[PDB]
Amino acid sequence: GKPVWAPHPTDGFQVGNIVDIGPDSLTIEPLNQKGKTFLALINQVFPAEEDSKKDVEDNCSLMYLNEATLLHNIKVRYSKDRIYTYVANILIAVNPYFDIPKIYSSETIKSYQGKSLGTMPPHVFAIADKAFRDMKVLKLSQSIIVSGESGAGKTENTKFVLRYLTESYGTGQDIDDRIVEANPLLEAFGNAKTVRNNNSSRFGKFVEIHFNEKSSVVGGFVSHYLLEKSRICVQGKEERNYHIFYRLCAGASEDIRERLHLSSPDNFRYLNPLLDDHGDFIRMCTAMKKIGLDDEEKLDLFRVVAGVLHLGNIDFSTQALEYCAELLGLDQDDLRVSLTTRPLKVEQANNARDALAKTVYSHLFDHVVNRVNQCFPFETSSYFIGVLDIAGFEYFEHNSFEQFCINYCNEKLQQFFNERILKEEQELYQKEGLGVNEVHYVDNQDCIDLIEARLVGILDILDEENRLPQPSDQHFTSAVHQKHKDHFRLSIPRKSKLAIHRNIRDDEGFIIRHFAGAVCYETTQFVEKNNDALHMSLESLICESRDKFIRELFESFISVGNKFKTQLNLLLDKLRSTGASFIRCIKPNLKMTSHHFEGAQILSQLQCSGMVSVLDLMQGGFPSRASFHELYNMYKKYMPDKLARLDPRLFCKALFKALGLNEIDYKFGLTKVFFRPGKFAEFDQIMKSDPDHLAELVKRVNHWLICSRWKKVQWCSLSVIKLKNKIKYRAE
Amino acid sequence: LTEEQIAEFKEAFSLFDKDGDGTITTKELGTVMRSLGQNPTEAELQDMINEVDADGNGTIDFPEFLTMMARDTDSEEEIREAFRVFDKDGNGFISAAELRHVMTNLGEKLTDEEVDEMIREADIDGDGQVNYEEFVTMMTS
Ligand SMILES: Nc1ncnc2c1ncn2[C@@H]1O[C@H](COP(=O)(O)OP(=O)(O)O)[C@@H](O)[C@H]1O
Ligand code: BEF
Ligand SMILES: [Ca+2]
Ligand SMILES: [Ca+2]
Ligand SMILES: [Ca+2]
Ligand SMILES: [Ca+2]
Ligand SMILES: [Mg+2]
Repeated sequence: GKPVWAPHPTDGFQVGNIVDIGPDSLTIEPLNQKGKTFLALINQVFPAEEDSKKDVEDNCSLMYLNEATLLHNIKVRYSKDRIYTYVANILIAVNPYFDIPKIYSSETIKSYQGKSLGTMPPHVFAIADKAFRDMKVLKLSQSIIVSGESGAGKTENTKFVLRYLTESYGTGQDIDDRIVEANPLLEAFGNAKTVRNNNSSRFGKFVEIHFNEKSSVVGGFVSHYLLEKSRICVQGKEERNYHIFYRLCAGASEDIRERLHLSSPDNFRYLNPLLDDHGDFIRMCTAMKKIGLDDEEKLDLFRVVAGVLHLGNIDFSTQALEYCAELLGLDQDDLRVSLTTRPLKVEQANNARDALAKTVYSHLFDHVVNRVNQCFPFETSSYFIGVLDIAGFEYFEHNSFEQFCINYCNEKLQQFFNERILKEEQELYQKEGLGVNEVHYVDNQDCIDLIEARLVGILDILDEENRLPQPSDQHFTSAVHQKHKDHFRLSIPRKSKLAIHRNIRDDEGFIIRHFAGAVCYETTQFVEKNNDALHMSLESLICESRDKFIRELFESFISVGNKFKTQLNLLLDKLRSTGASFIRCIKPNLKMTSHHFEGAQILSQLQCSGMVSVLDLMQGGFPSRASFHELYNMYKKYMPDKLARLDPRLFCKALFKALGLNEIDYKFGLTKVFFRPGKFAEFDQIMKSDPDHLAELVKRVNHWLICSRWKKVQWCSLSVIKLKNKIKYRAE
Repeated sequence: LTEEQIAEFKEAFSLFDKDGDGTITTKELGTVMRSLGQNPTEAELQDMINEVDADGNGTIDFPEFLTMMARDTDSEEEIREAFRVFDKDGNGFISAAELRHVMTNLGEKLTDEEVDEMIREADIDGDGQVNYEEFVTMMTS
């Protein structure tokens, strides 16, 4: 009879009524449209909150915690510029795509210092504060793992964390400025305008702030992963190359422009709004001469950038080869031969130029990150706080090697996330007196092993192919299908339900059943994309450069996949030694606009980010929980002022004495009330029933209440006396 | 300590642990002791903390709070002294005004009627005041 949530193709869920019950599916009539009718599987239909106008700060305060009520609550808050909501210790952040007034002010930063989660409105600042507090008290390094798709808000929220910790627990002083200027400088070289994000991160990062024993800031360290190489030479219709190329052209002095032979972006093959290339150059120069970069090193960077540009202009022109060989300190005739001889065909000479471009640029990005690390170095430290900022699972119409690497990353990250949420829920139950929590997740180690296992994993199988006399994308794909013919997570593309995937032949791709759903990989270019070693003739050329700087960027097969496996395993080593918090970032629409909530898109992200698996781990024997403080705040308006004058703890014992609620259905914990399935909804309805009947229930519990108030203060005075004597007893 | 006695100390502990997470520091410990007419120094508090603060962070849970409390004629001497914390002018009776003073010192909010109500319910003889034996009887309920 009560309305329920049921699927909707564009909103995710809609309000409706169950009009018929079958063996597998329910029949739903939408509230909006009488006579309209549709089917939904029984596991796709959810109870709704009775009050559709309210919002809670922690989704655990919902009568029913499920994907549909979560979506609705987040929507309600979003419409009111409350972009932050909790799921217990997890923070969900919805990108508003505009600047909300007070939320990020230095005054707001102060108001969060020292506060526990839930004593202030939900905020990224509260997560950063909990990290510091747990570091100080538990003597343990901390990590904050921030995920979401491109344009969701990972980078911005990471920067909010770093600003918060720096203004709150920083030194003075001077390392502080450098920590918040590190990110903005890496972005010039690693970020690019994309169809999904004008300021897209084309690399992953882990940013550590290190502390001493006294938990004062002593330094920082930045790790970087998976820089996108293809973007250096070619880019999609509506996209740009890395910001640096466009900022350098726009804002360089007549002097720099002269030395580097710089023109408008339209003159360079590698480069051909709300994008202030001119102003961003100024800000980049501010940040450069603040982490201690001198004009000499600054121009060394610009030269290499410019040299990559003029290398791109060589078609298979004369002035391009001249300018290129000058800035990279090469012999014009040595560059010509290496770019044109094994004689090479048109396509093969295009490949050699592009390979040098990418290797030079990549090695330049490595230098930049190492240079930022040299600006806040440290002899030794006691602890760190690390923020991880890397792309989550995301839909792509074509999945290649780049996608394969990031999806693999997210399998291991989601495994960490499952392990940590399970541990919190188990820790909660025993601490509060509930005994054993019997919840579990399905492990994804088998999918992890399919990719990364030694000898038999896809990564090692790929390396084997790179080492053959005649390497082949199709030989590689068959080897995978042959080795893993009957693995549960792998399939052949022609089993797909999508016709486009079925036209992909067996040796042209494979399907992997990832955590977040099936992905069809097209394997063309896998072998090429797995090797980032420059050919020996091109490697020798650039090594014997007349520029010291160019030689030091470099001071045959190098596996891209296994390099990343090594990096990821070290990152997980670190993360496993820390206490972890999780921020889940959400992109509300595909248009970069505010106040525009796309339900089905958001719902899909809530699934790819692991929030659905999380909710299952929170449906233990007692799927509802609220602290005495929040029940007090929620329900005191309904009780007589007598009761409202307690004392959230005694208020709650009073309430459950007067309502006489079964000790099985309602568990009074150490800091929380835990409700059996549906019981919080029952409690809520009782609280909202006849006010007078409720008044009479209090009245009947009066004597016990008075005695309890007496005993609380009598035993407390005894306590103080007992403690006073202990001071004397230990003094004599 | 008996089963009954441990439950009464837990509720008393909630006056120390106002924010309700199960955790005490030196700040809480001091505030409550003073509000009941006691002035322990910084070092005295820190010195007593050490007894059951294994991990050097300055925090304390309830069961540790009980052992921090543990030390023949001494028992009754402590209940007599607890009574005199309430009975400020030492005339042998706890008045409404004296209860309110204690109550409000410990951060409790209630009306003056509610104070009178607490007196009336503890008042066995019906003289409108609470003597020592009525105080003890209530503590033991
Ligand atoms: N909390 C926020 N407040 C204001 N703008 C935001 C916020 N989060 C994201 N944005 C906007 O969205 C853009 C994309 O966000 P970004 O943090 O780069 O996403 P991601 O790193 O996940 O790709 C930003 O450049 C900024 O304009
Ligand atoms: F476009 Be984002 F930095 F994932
Ligand atoms: Ca506390
Ligand atoms: Ca301790
Ligand atoms: Ca008196
Ligand atoms: Ca009396
Ligand atoms: Mg980013």
